Amino acid sequence: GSSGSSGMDMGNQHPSISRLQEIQREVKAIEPQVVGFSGLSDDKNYKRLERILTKQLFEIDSVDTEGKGDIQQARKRAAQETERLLKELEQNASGPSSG
Repeated sequence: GSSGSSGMDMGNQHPSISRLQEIQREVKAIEPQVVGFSGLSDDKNYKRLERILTKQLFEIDSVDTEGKGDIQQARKRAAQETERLLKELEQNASGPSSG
């Protein structure tokens, strides 16, 4: 529903957190690039967009958790987020999702 209750104090930036943070800002920085997209399903620029997500996503799965909710959550939270946009594209493109 709303995950907002956790602390954070330690001298060390997990290699998984930074990643998600480096992959999240991407899908987010491109979130609008898709929502504000305008191209048929696979026109020329549709690839890039998708590629991004596809790339970012592939990175999400690459992000190890090691059984760390803090991470697991984000990751999984990014695994769905990324795909989400991806889906949008298909729609934002011009054609319907499925019908």
